[PDB]
Amino acid sequence: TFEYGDGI
Amino acid sequence: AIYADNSYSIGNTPLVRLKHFGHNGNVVVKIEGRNPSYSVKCRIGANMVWQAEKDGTLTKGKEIVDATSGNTGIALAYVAAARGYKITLTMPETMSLERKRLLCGLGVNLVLTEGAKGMKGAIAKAEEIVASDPSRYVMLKQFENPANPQIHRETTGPEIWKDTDGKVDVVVAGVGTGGSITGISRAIKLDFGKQITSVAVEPVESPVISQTLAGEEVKPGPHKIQGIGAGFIPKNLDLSIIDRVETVDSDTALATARRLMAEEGILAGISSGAAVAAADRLAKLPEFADKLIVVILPSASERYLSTALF
Ligand SMILES: CC(=O)OC[C@H](N)C(=O)O
Repeated sequence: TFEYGDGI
Repeated sequence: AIYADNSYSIGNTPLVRLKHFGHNGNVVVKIEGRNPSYSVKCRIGANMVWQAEKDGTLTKGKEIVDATSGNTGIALAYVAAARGYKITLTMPETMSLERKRLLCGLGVNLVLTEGAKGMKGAIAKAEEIVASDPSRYVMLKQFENPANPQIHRETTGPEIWKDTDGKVDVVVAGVGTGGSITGISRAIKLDFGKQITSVAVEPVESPVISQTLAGEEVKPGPHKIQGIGAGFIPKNLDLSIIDRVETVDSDTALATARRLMAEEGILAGISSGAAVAAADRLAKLPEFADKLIVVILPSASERYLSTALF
């Protein structure tokens, strides 16, 4: 999963 | 003709009409998977480097540094490889594993950390590596670098306008850095002068844009939609040109991607699924029933084999 800027 | 290097081959991606979404083909998709490193990030990966070169901030002997964690890393990697720059990318572990797999093959210096396995630790580490002869490391900062929406304003937008013969009524795009919808909206609204509907898409699990605009408590959260939902309002998102915000859930996004594959024969990613879901919801409103909706498909499903997509 992703949050504060992850996976961009 | 012939491009000097791969970075010059960015863009010019096709528009494909959907048959199982929208209302009588009012939904068309721009397949950004058809790019040199097979995502929308190729454009900004190229242009940020080019601009840093023109500003003199990027020179021979200086090393590239950023955080990305996603496709921006791959784009920057291929551009750095093509134009002769050493590059260090910061990220904990590890989603997704193909993201992690390509970067090593492209010869980027992967510095692996773990705050709680997060971009806080990654960005902190990036800042730290920069703080070591800062005239040797250059951070491109995709979340605030104006070259990011600039390239979208100069290529993606004009491509949409050109290919729709100025008939585009709505642009639907998920928001990660905000660069895509910002650049595109600026191009079509300001440079071409057509009053379209710019639609930002975000995960319902982390709807910080909706919460902000509604003046409610901003509560970011975890989600499975790779590429968007940064959990904050990035500087490269121009709220001023955002006409509408749509929220999509992870499950529906995933299912929509699978549907694109099985029903449209389109190898699209998770965020592509989200964008298409939102666009379909808009498309089946009478208000947009007779309007041309253009939907950005950022990446390709083959970059998600390790994920819950398959
Ligand atoms: C846990 C942490 O540092 O938050 C950052 C977040 N997990 C990310 O990488 O987007």
